[PDB]
Amino acid sequence: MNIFEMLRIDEGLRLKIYKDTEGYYTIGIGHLLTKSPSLNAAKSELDKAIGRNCNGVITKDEAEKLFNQDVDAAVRGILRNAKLKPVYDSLDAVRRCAAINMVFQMGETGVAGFTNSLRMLQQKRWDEAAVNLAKSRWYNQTPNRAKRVITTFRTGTWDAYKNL
Ligand SMILES: CCCc1ccccc1
Repeated sequence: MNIFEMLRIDEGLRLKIYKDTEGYYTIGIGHLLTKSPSLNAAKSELDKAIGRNCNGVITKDEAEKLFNQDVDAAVRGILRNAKLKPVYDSLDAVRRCAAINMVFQMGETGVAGFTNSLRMLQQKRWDEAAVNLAKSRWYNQTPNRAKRVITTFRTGTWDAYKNL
């Protein structure tokens, strides 16, 4: 398992514009297009992102290119953030994937506010971190995905993903 496989499981792959769990226009492997309720605005964002007139549909290659960019952006967001970088650098490789997954889903500023969990992770208090992480809108709104990511932080293994 690696971060691409993990997020491909969590986000799926859809080649036509769809609405994500929050009702926002998205495409590909969880590439958010816009939070605007306008499908036309989403199509404009899509065309800008891909560099051609897509009329709301892309190829698998194009989806994977956006996904490479989005993973890259999540990692860079972590490395540029003074609250996230030290915790990330303290983690092992599997747990770094759980970190990237959260930043991919919620964005860097969002995650950077998880202050108590960040501290417990930096301290390697894994069961405590897991308990704290579940006390969140995130866990309540996407509990199956949150449980996988939390298990990944708790154990430092891919046990929650290997069956998938
Ligand atoms: C709950 C914070 C998880 C995290 C995210 C980004 C970098 C390190 C740890």
